[PDB]
Amino acid sequence: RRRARGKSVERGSTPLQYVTTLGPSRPRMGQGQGWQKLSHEEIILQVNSSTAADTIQTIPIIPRLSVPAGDKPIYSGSAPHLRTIGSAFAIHRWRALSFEWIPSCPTTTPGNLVLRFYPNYSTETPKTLTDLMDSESLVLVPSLSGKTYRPKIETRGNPPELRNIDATAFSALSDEDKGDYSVGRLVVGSSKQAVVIQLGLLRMRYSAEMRGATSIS
Amino acid sequence: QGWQKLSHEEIILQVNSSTAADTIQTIPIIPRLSVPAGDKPIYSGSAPHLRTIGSAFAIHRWRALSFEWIPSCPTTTPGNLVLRFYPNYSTETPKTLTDLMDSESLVLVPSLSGKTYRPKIETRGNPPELRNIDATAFSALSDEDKGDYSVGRLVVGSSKQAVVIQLGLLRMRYSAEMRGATSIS
Amino acid sequence: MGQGQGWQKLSHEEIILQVNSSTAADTIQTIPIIPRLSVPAGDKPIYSGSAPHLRTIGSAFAIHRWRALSFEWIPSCPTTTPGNLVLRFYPNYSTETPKTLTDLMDSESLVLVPSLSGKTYRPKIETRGNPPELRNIDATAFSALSDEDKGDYSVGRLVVGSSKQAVVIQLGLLRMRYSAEMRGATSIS
Amino acid sequence: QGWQKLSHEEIILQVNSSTAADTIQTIPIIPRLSVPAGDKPIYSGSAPHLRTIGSAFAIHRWRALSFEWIPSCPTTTPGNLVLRFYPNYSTETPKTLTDLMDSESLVLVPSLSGKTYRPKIETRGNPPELRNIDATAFSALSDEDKGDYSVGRLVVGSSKQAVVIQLGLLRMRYSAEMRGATSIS
Amino acid sequence: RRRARGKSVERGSTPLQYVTTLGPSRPRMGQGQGWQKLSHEEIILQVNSSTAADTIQTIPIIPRLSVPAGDKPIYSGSAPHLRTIGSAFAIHRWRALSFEWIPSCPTTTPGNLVLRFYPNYSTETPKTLTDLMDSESLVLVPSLSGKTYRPKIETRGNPPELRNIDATAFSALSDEDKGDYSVGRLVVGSSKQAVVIQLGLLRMRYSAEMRGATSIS
Amino acid sequence: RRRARGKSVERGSTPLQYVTTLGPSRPRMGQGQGWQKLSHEEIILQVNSSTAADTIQTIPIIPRLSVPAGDKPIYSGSAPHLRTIGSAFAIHRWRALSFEWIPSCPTTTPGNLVLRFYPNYSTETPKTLTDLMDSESLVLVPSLSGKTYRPKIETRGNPPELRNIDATAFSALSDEDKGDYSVGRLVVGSSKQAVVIQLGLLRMRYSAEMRGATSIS
RNA sequence: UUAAUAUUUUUAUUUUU
RNA sequence: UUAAUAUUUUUAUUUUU
Ligand SMILES: [Ca+2]
Ligand SMILES: [Ca+2]
Ligand SMILES: [Ca+2]
Repeated sequence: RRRARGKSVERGSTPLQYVTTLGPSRPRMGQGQGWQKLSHEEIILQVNSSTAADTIQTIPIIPRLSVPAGDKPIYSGSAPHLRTIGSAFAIHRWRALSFEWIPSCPTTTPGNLVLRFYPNYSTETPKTLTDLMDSESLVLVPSLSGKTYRPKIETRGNPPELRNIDATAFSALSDEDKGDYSVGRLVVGSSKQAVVIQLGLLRMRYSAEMRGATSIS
Repeated sequence: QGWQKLSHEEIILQVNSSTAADTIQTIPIIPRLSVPAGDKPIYSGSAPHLRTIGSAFAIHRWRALSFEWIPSCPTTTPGNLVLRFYPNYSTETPKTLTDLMDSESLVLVPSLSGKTYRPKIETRGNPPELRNIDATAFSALSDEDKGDYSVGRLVVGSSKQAVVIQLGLLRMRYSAEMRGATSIS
Repeated sequence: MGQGQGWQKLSHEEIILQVNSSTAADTIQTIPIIPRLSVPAGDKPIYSGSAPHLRTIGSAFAIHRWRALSFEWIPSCPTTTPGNLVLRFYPNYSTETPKTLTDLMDSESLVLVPSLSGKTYRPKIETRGNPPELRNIDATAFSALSDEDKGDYSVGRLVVGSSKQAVVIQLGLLRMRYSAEMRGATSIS
Repeated sequence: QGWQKLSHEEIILQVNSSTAADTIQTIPIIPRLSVPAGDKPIYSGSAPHLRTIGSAFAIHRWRALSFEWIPSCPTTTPGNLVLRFYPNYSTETPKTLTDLMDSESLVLVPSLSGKTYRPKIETRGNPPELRNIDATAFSALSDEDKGDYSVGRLVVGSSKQAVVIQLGLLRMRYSAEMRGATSIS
Repeated sequence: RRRARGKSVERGSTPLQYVTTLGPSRPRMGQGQGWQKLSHEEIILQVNSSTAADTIQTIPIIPRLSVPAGDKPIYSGSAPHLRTIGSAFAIHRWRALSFEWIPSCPTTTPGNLVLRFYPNYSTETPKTLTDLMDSESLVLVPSLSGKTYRPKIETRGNPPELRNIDATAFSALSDEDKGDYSVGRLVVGSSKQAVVIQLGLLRMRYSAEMRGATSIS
Repeated sequence: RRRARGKSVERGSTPLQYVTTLGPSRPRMGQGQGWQKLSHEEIILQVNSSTAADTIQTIPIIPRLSVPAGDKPIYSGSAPHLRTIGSAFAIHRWRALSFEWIPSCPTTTPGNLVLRFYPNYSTETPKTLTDLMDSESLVLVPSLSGKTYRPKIETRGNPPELRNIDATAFSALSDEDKGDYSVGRLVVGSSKQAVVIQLGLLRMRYSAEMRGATSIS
């Protein structure tokens, strides 16, 4: 690349599939300003779409991310390591957080995948794939790789301290009360397909800080 | 980080006194200010413009907020008008003009022009983010939970008059910042 | 002196249009660049696209001024989708829109394949110092104005052409990264 | 480039209220301000001096423009007087004193002296050049086309009184620049 | 010339005719700050006066200056090159513009020729040669050469962008709407003569800037 | 690459689609040896193939390239900018001219696309895709990109000056008379497909020289 | 860190290295 | 760029090199 102009008409190819391969990674622990630090990135969600209709899921941004131990659950997402670690602290605050879309399908699969963060749990959760993607949302074709979505969160200075809680118990909280335990939720909308297929995985890249020791769950 | 800033001034309340007794109403300080769609609601006041915009966002925080008293009565009007801000909703609401006006309150003669009351609120650095909701749904929740949705309330007390009359208007000069787009389909 | 009447700045991004293709022929839609973007109330209309959020806020003001504007194409179709999509902005409301997909792809247009993600188009618009103040108006009422008068209400229009497919399909979405300034409160009660 | 500067102050309107209901009139901001020579005028207000001069030029632009309320009633007069500027003519005109006074508006008690309202207008650098016409012909054109002839309109709302009385006068302090001589044969 | 005074009483001759000869000129094209620049000077009007009465013409200052395809149109003036060029752009703005009177008659011919620019099309167009010349106007004897009239226009900084349109269609516009397409109009008033004669030509010297590509008329 | 031999057996991949992206280009104007110069490249043709049979189109190489105002017209191709410019001159001559095939379909689409230039309009225009491609023609698979076809034309020294005319009127000329107005025509043959599809666009890269001012069309 | 724009009991927005 | 005059939520006017 240089400088002299032209008409700029970029040419390129395009695969049949965008491959990704996640090898063994080691989480990164660390002591901080009186805090415990943990930076890592794990797969929190599998997006299998149905032929019946579009699918809209919701993941609560909480340290002990797991699937509410009930029946007919209102949430998705499991962040194993992050959970285990966080289950030993009472307070947390985010430093870095972003969700990366890892495609697991051919460039042939049509439709779109949508990611959107909602700051307040008392916010009218959309039911339309079209209403969901209206704004503040990552939108792409299910086959595309390397795209990531970063929730608008205060991570500078000293963010507000949120309190850790257990997935199910959180699930049980009212809406005006979920605020004290979570930054917000990540709604994952994916269009339907001709037939049963796992569009891809949703990878959570993060850096949480936790404090206040706790016993057994 | 997504913030949208909006600074303006709107008249949010009309204060007409009854002859039965003294009138003490309260305006909840919320972006989506309107009067609750219920039967005989608790919260008074409405700010059409502000809310129309506030309806577009899920979170807000204040940078500047003051209230001005605009009289509509003659110099011959007696009694007083009282303005007082209450930070916590879990705080025992007055039922007397003399109790309401005890402290931290603007007190004047209904006919007096151009006075203003400025509530105590953090506007420095980065205040706490508040979730905004709709008037109705708000008045519908516990005082413990009201905090996360509003800075506090503005209690407006006013003397009763000889006969039914409009004492004046109550203006709100502000500047909020909001973020978190909502669906207005 | 002089009550708060100053501008209110608002910058954001929003998806304002879904492009689906027909088998009849190539499709040439047009989006009017207005704060209160929504589809006109009439049947067999001229303009497409709706910006719910922007509009709602726009409904509260009477005057708008553009400071930042660009459009990004977001595919929804497969890599095997033939033909191409085209973007071309027209600042003058009285310059007859082209009739052919081809001569719509001129020197000031962006042309690409439907499946290609990530490209964007930035129209040439004065945003320096203090552009011309434009008046806010509703979609329907707008599409009712005469071209000569449409000018005072909109910066320009974004034409969006797209090859016809073998069979009905959703090509993609069209996003709008903007930054408008508005003033002149209205009545929304 | 031909400009002629003129800065002055003239009283352009007399506000007398009726007892039937609240009065809401509007003054278009045009150099050649006078009341439409027609039956059933949409507009109100007249500025003899200013127009006499404005009749000599074809183009104008503003540098300074404010409006002062001069009361004519006693301290015992109730109600309020409302002043509000509207930038675009294609904007839904209020029909309620409470809707009109919602925002961006001077509001006071009819008897209150010396207050003023300053509209939002570009006076910096070189504002847009506006063509000036005659009151009548003006009120006679579409809202879309009204823009090219005027900055905006000043809507004046006022409470109804017990009995027919002159509330006060409305003064306009300005400084316009005009060019393009016309024939005054 | 020097300095020492005297009484200053200038003497001079005076021809029977002031000759002018316009040879082939080449228009000057050029790329600008994202604009297209064109500076040239062409003859836009022929002034033939009648014996019946005084003549008052009007030329709309527009890029595509030509005469309205209408039967008994109201606008005169044709600027060929400028039109062709500008018919490929949607927006224009003036940098330099003036009208020069090129006489084509003897110093014998009496009367006057009047040039005046009117900024707003909604301005009461005079009908009198006397009312026309009242002010803001170039006034001279038809025989005299080298005089030019410059319309008072903002040409500094960044003048307002006007929109290009086609002569006829423009002619069709209302008055409140002509403003968006033209700076103003040039009214050309010329007194009558003893008998059929072409007083002279009206030469338009200019420098327009245009942008926004357009197709076929 | 070096020198030492081997057996040379080149290996490589192959996309699903060859992408192209035409951003905003600025045409290049310029003054010359008394001529007017213009170099640019615009899309002059859209090739949509039918399922009924093979398609054979013809584009006349002329400055004012546009489709014939008519019914059941015979010449395709529209070159907007080039036309507008050229509609202001009476004479033209080519310096550089080539046609580039810009594919808009998957490497899956079969068949061929054929480009061939014919110097004399009085030449028996083929009806067969097979006869068309016999010789002097660019032939490729619809999916392939970056291939261009250059018409065999004298562009050195001082080529013959041809005369500008308007598309329709040209369409009207006899054959023995078309010669004076055009270098030749470009026949575009494209095989049919399983179903309605736009194989691609045909981009015209050029450098014409024009002279002799003209008025309105 | 710098440039632009908007508000003023305050910060928010866009761009550049 | 300079000199004069007029207005002040602003610029406009005339002259000189
Ligand atoms: Ca709570
Ligand atoms: Ca108009
Ligand atoms: Ca011949």
